Amino acid sequence: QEVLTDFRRQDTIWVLALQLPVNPQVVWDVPRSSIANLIMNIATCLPTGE
Amino acid sequence: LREFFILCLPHPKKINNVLRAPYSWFVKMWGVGADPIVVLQSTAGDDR
Repeated sequence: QEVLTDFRRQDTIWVLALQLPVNPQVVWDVPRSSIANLIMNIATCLPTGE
Repeated sequence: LREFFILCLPHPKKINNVLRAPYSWFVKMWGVGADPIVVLQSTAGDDR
């Protein structure tokens, strides 16, 4: 959060082209997308170990 | 082999020691940029 805590912050206009949180219904409305969603989940969240 | 052998005759050890590196560099670098590439699949644990 350091981007918002400099001494010039009170004279700043912020531009934000993307928003959070994301609506999950948009992702899960894609037709027959269970396997693609599973692959993306594995590719973005699976850790490695011993 | 003959063209490499003839060139080294005036000074074998010096010229050979000079020419060690480029040959190994060529062998290492051959084929890394071909658009279709052939590999042998392998599989092991998570650690590289």
